[PDB]
Amino acid sequence: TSFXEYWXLLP
Amino acid sequence: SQIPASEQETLVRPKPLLLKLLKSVGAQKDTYTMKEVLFYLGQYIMTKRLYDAAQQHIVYCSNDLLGDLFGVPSFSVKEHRKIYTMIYRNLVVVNQ
Repeated sequence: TSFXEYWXLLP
Repeated sequence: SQIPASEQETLVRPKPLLLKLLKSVGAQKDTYTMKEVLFYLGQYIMTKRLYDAAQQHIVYCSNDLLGDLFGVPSFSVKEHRKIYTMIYRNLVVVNQ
């Protein structure tokens, strides 16, 4: 999983 | 003060060091929604290549502006509530 997909779950 | 329509819509004024971080990746204003702050933080981490290339939920930030604001050398993106509390210490809630 990309960092971009992990962070997208915050907002 | 009106209650924000969602948590993401809470209006905030970053404190000076967080504001400096946001401006370093192109932010232009003094007041933001929580959603905007999170997008700019994500952009900061990607442009500075702070994430572990193989295990991309790990961020390394020792002595970076980001590590100074959060008070840690590294953290996991999976720790949602820890990340929110670190961010909250670095801003003030404002009207609307």
